[PDB]
Amino acid sequence: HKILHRLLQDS
Amino acid sequence: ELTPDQATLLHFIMDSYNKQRMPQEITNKILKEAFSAEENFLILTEMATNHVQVLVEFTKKLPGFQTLDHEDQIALLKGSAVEAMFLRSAEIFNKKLHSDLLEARIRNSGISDEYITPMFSFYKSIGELKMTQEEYALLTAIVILSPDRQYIKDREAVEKLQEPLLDVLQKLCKIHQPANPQHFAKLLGRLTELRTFNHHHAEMLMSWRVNHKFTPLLQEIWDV
Ligand SMILES: O=c1[nH]c(-c2ccc(N3[C@@H]4CC[C@H]3C[C@@H](OCc3c(-c5c(Cl)cccc5Cl)noc3C3CC3)C4)cc2F)no1
Repeated sequence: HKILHRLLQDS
Repeated sequence: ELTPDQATLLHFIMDSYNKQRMPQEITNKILKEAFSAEENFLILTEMATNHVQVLVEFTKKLPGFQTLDHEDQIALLKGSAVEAMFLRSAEIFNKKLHSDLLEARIRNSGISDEYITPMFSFYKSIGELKMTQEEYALLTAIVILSPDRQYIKDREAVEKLQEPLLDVLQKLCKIHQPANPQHFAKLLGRLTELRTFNHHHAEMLMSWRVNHKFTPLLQEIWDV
């Protein structure tokens, strides 16, 4: 579940 | 009797929810491309992974979602994405303005007939409710912030984030529709119906899997 955490907390 | 706090919480969610835009080069593929089963599966995959990008970029904007357990906030999307894709597709299929083409592509994309019937039964059922865009937007946010999700540790913490949305939606049902006090009860009944679809959706994937290629993002939510 890397991309969801990556796509979260983005400017 | 709505408050200015609720009115500004509705305003944020709506403009967070109206920002959804299907990219032009996908939406025009629905008509321009052929209706082969493999091509139908290809387009449906792109729309799914795109709406998931849309979905994360509407959920992180939900007030207080970022202020939660990293592992539990991930678990919400895992268990709410399928139901929020059903709710967003149900809105487009019952909107009065290409819906008919996408339906034909879904019906001819390799899905077993056991899952087609409930799917469009639900779409029809949702249509008879004649929901506003405010109800679709609030319902999507309510669906995501669910306290009884699986693999959830702080269930009581989620309750604090959901209850206000339910409070707002309940007022709207009493305000805009006094000629029907069951509208709010029937709205909440669709969340119950979505659970059935959410849980026997991995079987729909299974049949699709034992035959194809999913995107990494779609593999990352549906456990493939
Ligand atoms: O602004 C906008 N938004 C849209 C718009 C938004 C969402 C959708 N559907 C498409 C794409 C996302 C969502 C649900 C459905 O997803 C395809 C889909 C589904 C599915 C279905 Cl088969 C029914 C209900 C729920 C799900 Cl998960 N299950 O798998 C897929 C992909 C893998 C093949 C079809 C279709 C749209 F046209 N259009 O304009």
